[PDB]
Amino acid sequence: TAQVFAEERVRELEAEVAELRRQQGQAKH
Repeated sequence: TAQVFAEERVRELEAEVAELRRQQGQAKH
């Protein structure tokens, strides 16, 4: 289904954004 590979997508996308918070410095409170 469309959301089957989205589930494969999101997990990667998460990594892409979560590494970006790092570059934002103290972006997690």
